[PDB]
Amino acid sequence: MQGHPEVIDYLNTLLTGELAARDQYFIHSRMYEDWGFSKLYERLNHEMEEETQHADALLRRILLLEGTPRMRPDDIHPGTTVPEMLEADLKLERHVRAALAKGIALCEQHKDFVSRDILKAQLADTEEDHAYWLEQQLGLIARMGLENYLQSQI
Amino acid sequence: MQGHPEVIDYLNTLLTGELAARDQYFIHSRMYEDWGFSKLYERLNHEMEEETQHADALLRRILLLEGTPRMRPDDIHPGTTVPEMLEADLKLERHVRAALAKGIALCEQHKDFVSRDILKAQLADTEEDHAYWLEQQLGLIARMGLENYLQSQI
Amino acid sequence: MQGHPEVIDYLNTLLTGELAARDQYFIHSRMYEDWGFSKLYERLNHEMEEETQHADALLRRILLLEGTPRMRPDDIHPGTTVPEMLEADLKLERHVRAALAKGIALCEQHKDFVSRDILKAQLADTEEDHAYWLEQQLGLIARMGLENYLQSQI
Amino acid sequence: MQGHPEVIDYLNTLLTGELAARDQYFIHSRMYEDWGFSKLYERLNHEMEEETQHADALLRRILLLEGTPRMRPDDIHPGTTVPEMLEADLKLERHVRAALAKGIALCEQHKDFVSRDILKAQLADTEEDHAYWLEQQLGLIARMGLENYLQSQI
Amino acid sequence: MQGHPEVIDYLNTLLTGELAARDQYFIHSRMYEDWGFSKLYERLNHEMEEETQHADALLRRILLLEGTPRMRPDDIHPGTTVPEMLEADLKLERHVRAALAKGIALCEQHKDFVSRDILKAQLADTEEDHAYWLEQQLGLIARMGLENYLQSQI
Amino acid sequence: MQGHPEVIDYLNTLLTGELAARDQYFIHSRMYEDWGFSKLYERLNHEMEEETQHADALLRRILLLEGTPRMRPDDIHPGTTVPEMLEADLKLERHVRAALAKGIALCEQHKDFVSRDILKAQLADTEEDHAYWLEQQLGLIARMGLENYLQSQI
Amino acid sequence: MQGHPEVIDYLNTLLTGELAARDQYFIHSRMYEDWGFSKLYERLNHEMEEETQHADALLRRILLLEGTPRMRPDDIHPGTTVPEMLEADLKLERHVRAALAKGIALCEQHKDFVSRDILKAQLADTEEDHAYWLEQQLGLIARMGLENYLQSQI
Ligand SMILES: [Fe+3]
Ligand SMILES: [Fe+3]
Ligand SMILES: [Fe+3]
Ligand SMILES: [Fe+3]
Ligand SMILES: [Fe+3]
Ligand SMILES: [Fe+3]
Ligand SMILES: [Fe+3]
Ligand SMILES: [Fe+3]
Ligand SMILES: [Fe+3]
Ligand SMILES: [Fe+3]
Ligand SMILES: [Fe+3]
Ligand SMILES: [Fe+3]
Ligand SMILES: [Fe+3]
Ligand SMILES: [Fe+3]
Ligand SMILES: [Fe+3]
Ligand SMILES: [Fe+3]
Ligand SMILES: [Fe+3]
Ligand SMILES: [Fe+3]
Ligand SMILES: [Fe+3]
Ligand SMILES: [Fe+3]
Ligand SMILES: [Fe+3]
Ligand code: NA
Repeated sequence: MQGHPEVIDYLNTLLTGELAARDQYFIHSRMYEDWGFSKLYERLNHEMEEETQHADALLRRILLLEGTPRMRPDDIHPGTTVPEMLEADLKLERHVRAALAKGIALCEQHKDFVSRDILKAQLADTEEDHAYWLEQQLGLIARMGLENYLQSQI
Repeated sequence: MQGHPEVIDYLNTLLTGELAARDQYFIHSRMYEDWGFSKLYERLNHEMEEETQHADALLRRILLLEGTPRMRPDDIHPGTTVPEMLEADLKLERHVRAALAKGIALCEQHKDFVSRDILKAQLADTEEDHAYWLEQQLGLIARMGLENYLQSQI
Repeated sequence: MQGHPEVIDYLNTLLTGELAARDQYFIHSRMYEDWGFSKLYERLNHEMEEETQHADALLRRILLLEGTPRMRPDDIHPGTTVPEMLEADLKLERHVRAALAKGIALCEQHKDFVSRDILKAQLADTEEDHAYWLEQQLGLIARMGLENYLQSQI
Repeated sequence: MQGHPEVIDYLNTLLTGELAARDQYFIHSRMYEDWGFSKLYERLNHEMEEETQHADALLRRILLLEGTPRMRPDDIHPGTTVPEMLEADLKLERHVRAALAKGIALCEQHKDFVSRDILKAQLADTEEDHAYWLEQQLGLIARMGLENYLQSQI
Repeated sequence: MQGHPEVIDYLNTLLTGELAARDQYFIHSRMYEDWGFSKLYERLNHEMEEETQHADALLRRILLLEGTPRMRPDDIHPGTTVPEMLEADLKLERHVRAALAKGIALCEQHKDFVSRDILKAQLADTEEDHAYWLEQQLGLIARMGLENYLQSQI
Repeated sequence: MQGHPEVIDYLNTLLTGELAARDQYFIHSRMYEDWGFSKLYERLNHEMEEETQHADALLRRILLLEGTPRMRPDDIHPGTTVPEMLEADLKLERHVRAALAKGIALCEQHKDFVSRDILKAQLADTEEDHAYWLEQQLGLIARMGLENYLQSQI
Repeated sequence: MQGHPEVIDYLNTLLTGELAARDQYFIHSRMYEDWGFSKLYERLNHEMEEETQHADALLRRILLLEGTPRMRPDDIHPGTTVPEMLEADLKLERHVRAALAKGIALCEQHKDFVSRDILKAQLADTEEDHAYWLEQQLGLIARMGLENYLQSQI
C-alpha cells in the first residue's frame, strides 16, 4: 500500500531524529561508565535500546508504505559533564516531543490513522519515560546538590 | 442494633477525617514520586492504603450500628516541599490522635466497648506507626541535613 | 513540561469527579454488604479500586504537566435501596462518560495527544465495563423481577 | 473423485443452511450476553462453534467430490426476547433435522455411503444435542415460569 | 489468684448463658438439616462451636480465679419455623450482648482487666458476627420474600 | 447508551464486510488444503478466525450502543487458482482498509471515540498483518516464480 | 592513560565505519523482511547486533585512552535487490577488513598491543563470519540460480 508522500517524508524526518537519539545515548551511556557512574550507564544504555526500537518501528512502517528509509542520523550534541549531558538529552527529547506531536497532526489530516498510533506510542514514551526521567534527575541535583546526586549514581 | 446517636455522630466525624488523611497521603505520595523520591512515594502510598482501611473500619461500624455514613472528606492541606509535607502530615496525625483519644473516652461513657476497641487499634497505628515515622524523618533531617536526607530517599 | 492551562484545568475537573466516583462506590459497596448481598459488595468494591486507579492516572498526569492537583471530591449522591443505588451509579457513569468525551475533544484541539489517550482508556472502561454492567443489572430486574434479582446477589 | 451431481447439489443446500445456523447462534449468543445471561451466551457460543464445524465438514466433502461450495448463508430469523430466540433456534434445528434426514436418503439412493455417514453424525448432533437442549429450556420455562428460568441463566 | 467474688459470680451468669446459646444452636442447626436447608445447618453448627469456645473461655477463667463453675445451662427457647428460629436466636444474642456489656463495666469497676478483655472479645463476636448475621437473614427475607430466601439456603 | 444512528449504521456496514471476509477465507483455506498446500491452509484458517473476532467486536459494540446487528454477509468473490485467490483476498483487504479509515473519520466527527479505537485496532490488523502478508506472497511469486512459490507452501 | 593520538584518530575512523556497517545491516535486514525473506532478515539482524558490539568495543577503548569518540556514521550504500544488497554488504566488509588490518599494523608500530588485540578479534569476525557468509550466499546463487536461492530464504 502506497503511503501519502507527505506522511512518508515526515516519518523519514522522525527516523533520522531517532537514529540520532540512539547515538547520543550510545555515547553518553559509555561516558557515564568511563567515569564510574554505573547507574547512569544502565539507564542510558536502556534508553539507547528504546530509541533503537523507536527507529525500527518507523523504518518498518516506511517500508510497509512503500517508501525508502533515510538512514543518515541527525547531528548529535553530547555534553562534557553530567549536568550538561542530562540537559543535552532533555533538549533532544523536547525536540522529539514537538516533532512527534506535529507528526500526529499531519497523520490525522492525511487519514493515516495507523501511522498516527505508532507516533502516539512513541510520544507517550518520550513524555512520560524519557523526558520525565531527565527532568527528575535535574530536579534531584537542584534539591540535594550535584555531589550528593553523583554519589547516588555510582 | 442501633448505636447511641452521640457515638454514631462521633464515628462520622472520625470517618471524614480518615477519608481526608487517605487523600492527603494520595497527593503527597504522588508528589514525592514526581520529584524522584521513590522511598517516600512507597511509604506514603502504603499510609494511604492504611487510612483507607481505617476509614473502611469506621464506615462498616457506622452501618452495623444503623447509622448513615458521612462521606465528605475534611479539607486537606498539602505542603509544597519535602519538609512542609512531612510537617503537614505530622500535624494531621496529631489531630487524628487527639480525636481518637476523645472518641475512646466517649465510647467508654456510652458503654460501646466494641467501637472503643476499633478506635484503640487505630490510635495505636496513629501513634506508633504513622506519627512516629514522621517524627523520625524530621529528626533525621535535623541530624544529617536535608540534602543528605533527600539523597537517602531516592 | 508545562501542559496547556486549559487541559490541566479540565484534567482537574475529571480528577475531582473520579475521586467522587471512588467514594460513591465505597459507600454503596459497604451498604450492599450490610444487607447481605455479597456479590454486589464484590463488584462495587472492585469498581472503587478501578476509580481509584482512574483518579491516580489523572493525578500523575497533572503533576507531570507541572499542574497542581485538585483533591476535593465532587459531591456524591448515594441511593437508599438496591434499585436507587444502581440508578444513582449509572447516572454518575453517564456524567463521567460525557465529561471524558468532552475532554478528549479538548485535548485534540490543544494537541495534547498523550492526555487524550489517557482519557480514551478511561472512556472505554466507563462505557464498556462500568456503565454497561449497571444497565445490565437494571435490565435483569426488569426481566425477572427485583426479588429474584436480589436472590441472585446473595 | 467426482461426486454425483445430485449429492453435491444437496450437500451445498445443507452447507448454506449450516452457515446460517452458525450466524443465528452468533447473534443470539451475543444478545444473551448483552442482557447479562452468561449461561445462555456460553451455550449458544458453543453451538455456533459446532455449526461452524458442521459447515466445515460439508465444505470439505464437497471439495473432495470435486464440487464448488456455495458460501452464501441462508437468511436467518433472530427473536427479540429469550422465549422467541429459543423458539426460533428450535424451528431452525427442526428444519435442519428434516433436511439432513432427506439427504441421508438421497445419499443411500446414489450409493454415496461416506457422505451418508457424514450427514448421520450431524443428524445425531442436531436431534440429541441441539434440538433436545432447546426443547428442555422451553420445558423448564413452562415448569418454573420465565422469571425463575431467566434467574437461573445469569 | 482469687478473683473478686462479684466478678466470679457474674462470669458464672455469663457461662450458663453461653452453654444455653450453644444448645439452642445445637437444636436449631439440626432442625434446619432435618428440613433440607444445609446452608443454615452449616452456619448454626459453626455458631454452636463458637459458643462452646465462648463457654470454655469463661469456664477456664473462673477456675483460674479459684471459683467454681456453674454448669447448668439457662433455659432455651427454640422456634418452630425458619423465621421464628432466626428471631429466637437474635433475641438470645441481644440478651448476651447486654449481659456482656454489663460485665465489662463490672470488671472495670473491680479492676479485673483481663476478665474485661475476655468479655470484650466475646462482645465483638456477638455484635459483629452472630447478631449481625441474624439481622441480615431477616433483612433478606424482607427484601426477596421468605420462599426465595429459603430456596437460597438449600 | 444509545449510539449515534450514523455510527451504528456504519458499524453495521463494516460488520457485514467482516462476516464476508471470514467466509472468503473459509472457502480459500479449505481450497488450499484440497490442493495439498497446508501452509496456505494454516495461514488463511488463522485469518478466518481473526475476521471472526473482528466481526464479533463490531457486533458487540453495536449491541452495547443499542443497535440491531445486520448479519447478512456481503457477497464474496473466491479465485480459482493460487494467484487469483491471493489477489482476490488482497482486493478485499484493501476495500476493508478504506472502509475502516472512513469509519474512523466518521466516529471522530460524531465524538464516538471508543468506536473509533475499535476500528483503529482493526485497521492496524488489516494493513500490517492481513494485507501486508498477501502483498508479500505475490512479491515472492514475482521473485522466484510461481512453481517455486507453490513448492514452498506444501 | 592517554593513548597515542595517531592510534586514537585511527580507532575513531574504524568507529565511524562500524556505526555505518550497523546501519547498513539495519536497513538491509528490514528490507529482506519487507519482501518476506525471513532467513535473510534473521542473519542480517544478527549482523547489525554484532557491528553494534564492534562499535561499542572501539568506543569504550577510545574513552579509556582519554580520547573523544566520533559518532557520525560513514555514508551507507544499500542495494535495491537481493544480489545488489549481498554485494553491497560484501564490498563494505572488504573495506572494513582492509581498514582493520591497517589498524593492527599501526597499533604494533605505536606499541599499543591491547588496541591491536581488540582489532584482531574484529578482523577474525569480519573475515571468517561476516565476509565469508556473504561470499557463500553469492556462491549459492551462482550454483543453483537466484530463484532457488530466494526460495531457500523464505
Ligand atoms: Fe524516541
Ligand atoms: Fe526519546
Ligand atoms: Fe522503559
Ligand atoms: Fe487513621
Ligand atoms: Fe494516620
Ligand atoms: Fe504498616
Ligand atoms: Fe472512572
Ligand atoms: Fe466509572
Ligand atoms: Fe474490571
Ligand atoms: Fe448443524
Ligand atoms: Fe444444529
Ligand atoms: Fe457439544
Ligand atoms: Fe457467645
Ligand atoms: Fe453468640
Ligand atoms: Fe466465625
Ligand atoms: Fe477484518
Ligand atoms: Fe482482514
Ligand atoms: Fe495474527
Ligand atoms: Fe565490524
Ligand atoms: Fe562486519
Ligand atoms: Fe555470530
Ligand atoms: Na427464585
